[PDB]
Amino acid sequence: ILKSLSTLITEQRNPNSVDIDRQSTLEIVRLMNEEDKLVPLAIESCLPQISLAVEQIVQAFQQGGRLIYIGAGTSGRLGVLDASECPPTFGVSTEMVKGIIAGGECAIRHPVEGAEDNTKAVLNDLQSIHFSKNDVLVGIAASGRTPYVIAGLQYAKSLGALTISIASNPKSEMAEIADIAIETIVGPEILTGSSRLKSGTAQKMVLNMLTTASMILLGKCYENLMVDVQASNEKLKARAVRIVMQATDCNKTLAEQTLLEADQNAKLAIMMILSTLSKSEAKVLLERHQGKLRNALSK
Amino acid sequence: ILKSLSTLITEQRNPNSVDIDRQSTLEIVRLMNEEDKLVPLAIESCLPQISLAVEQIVQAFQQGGRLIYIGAGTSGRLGVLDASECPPTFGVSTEMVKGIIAGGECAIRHPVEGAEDNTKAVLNDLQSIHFSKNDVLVGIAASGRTPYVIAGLQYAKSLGALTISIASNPKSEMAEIADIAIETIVGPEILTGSSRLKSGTAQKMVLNMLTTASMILLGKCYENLMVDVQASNEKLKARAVRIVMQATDCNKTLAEQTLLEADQNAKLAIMMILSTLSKSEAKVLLERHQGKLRNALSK
Repeated sequence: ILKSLSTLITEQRNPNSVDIDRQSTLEIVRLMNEEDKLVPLAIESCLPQISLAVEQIVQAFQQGGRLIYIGAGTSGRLGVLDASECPPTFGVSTEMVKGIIAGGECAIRHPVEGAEDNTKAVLNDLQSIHFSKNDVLVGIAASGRTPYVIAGLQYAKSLGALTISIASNPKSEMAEIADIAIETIVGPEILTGSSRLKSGTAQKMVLNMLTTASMILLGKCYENLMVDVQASNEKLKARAVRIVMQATDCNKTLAEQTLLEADQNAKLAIMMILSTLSKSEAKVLLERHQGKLRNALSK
Repeated sequence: ILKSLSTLITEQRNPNSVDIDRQSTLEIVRLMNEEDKLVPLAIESCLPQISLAVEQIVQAFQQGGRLIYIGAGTSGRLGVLDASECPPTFGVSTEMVKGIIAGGECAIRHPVEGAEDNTKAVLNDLQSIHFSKNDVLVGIAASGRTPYVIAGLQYAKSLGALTISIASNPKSEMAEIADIAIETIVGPEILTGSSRLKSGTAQKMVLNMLTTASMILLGKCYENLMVDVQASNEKLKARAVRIVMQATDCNKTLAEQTLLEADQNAKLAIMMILSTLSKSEAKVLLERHQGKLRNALSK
């Protein structure tokens, strides 16, 4: 059934924490923090595989496929949490990046019995979203041995889809199945086996990179500006006008006056501000260039 | 109108990423990695305020109070994330830690028009759970000025509950309304305003400290072993045996039978074995020392 968690870094005891139940309020947090320092280092070793991951996702994005995340508990929850930010940040379809967690919606707030052992359930979760060859499955689990995720990668592989694993123990079985193996080696957790801590931080960090970088490549932003933001509150309604001014050194309320001379679409707005085109002509420029403001602005 | 935005760091541009969209794919994720490196260092400056908050929270817990997180968007989902792992890790009640997100549950997967700007609702939400003065309120917002969170903090103060603010801008209204202000200064985000990144990472590490430190101080572990684990899947089940053996040096066979007897309670099982008592007497001697496995046994 298991009995060889012994060989896994993720089940291993951290030396500098053996008397953590004895240490002080400040000793404990300092330690955790000292341990958190290791997380960005371990992402750093992983960057070239991460780069390649991104570039192949753009490719898929471009053939019309989707970025699909799978994971149990924390890993699952973090997949939904990256997928959730992509529309209001980048302006894309809510379907473009979907996070799937074992146990369905209830698993978001609380664990499900054996949800991570349910090899049949993943096959239904993936079938229900019409998972296809054009898609990319990113399988996520610190141990690299979660049956749910393992079976998920397999079906994906069997449909000829691009597969990526994100695990914390090297040479894992998820790593063997997948096409790109991302290996977050963070060392033993402060609490032995608590992958919610370091490993779930690494996982957030990669996911973030995966969506942020691909979206950049698709011209879903201009310079370092969030030109495709959905402004759905006061802060972003303001950042909107702020962003039009930042791109085009514009006086002032022309920034406002172009925003609703379309809709709050900073990208369109600055396009018809810089290129001095009509709203409809600014648009069709952008359409021919897949929304890449730098290309449509020419040169 | 509400800008104001020029002031805040969270809204500033990151000079190290002006031509990020005209950069190599290896170059983008490496930029990100570099910025991620800055995040644990930011947490390091919050170590005294963070330890301050832990102690205070250990007390409300000991007074039968609850830890309660609030936020909209990414901060909200992180709050749900942190709380969701406390029951399965530390064996406590689903009520001891609760994440509440603006927009409510419908916000768990996607944004909700202007939910972060709601003065009411935060009232409603904080009454459906009957938030009392014994309860602790943690307001999370990178900007430091989100309406929902401020309103939430005001209602908790003008009530006498302990209040904690986590934010990424110095001298934030939230930080002033609050007793303990934790201020995670993480600098400009590579994508201007995409606080789902460093600030989101910084907020995950703070919340992980608050809960993981607390539960250690309250006895939810022995040494660095995760006793109080709930065996949900085949992995944690095997790990339960691993805990009893690492703590007693007692061979696979006995540990199993003991756990089978102690209903998969590793803390009880560890107690029955080394103190050679029964489940009845181990269970009572343990509450005599408040489930602190190192007092009960020894002392």
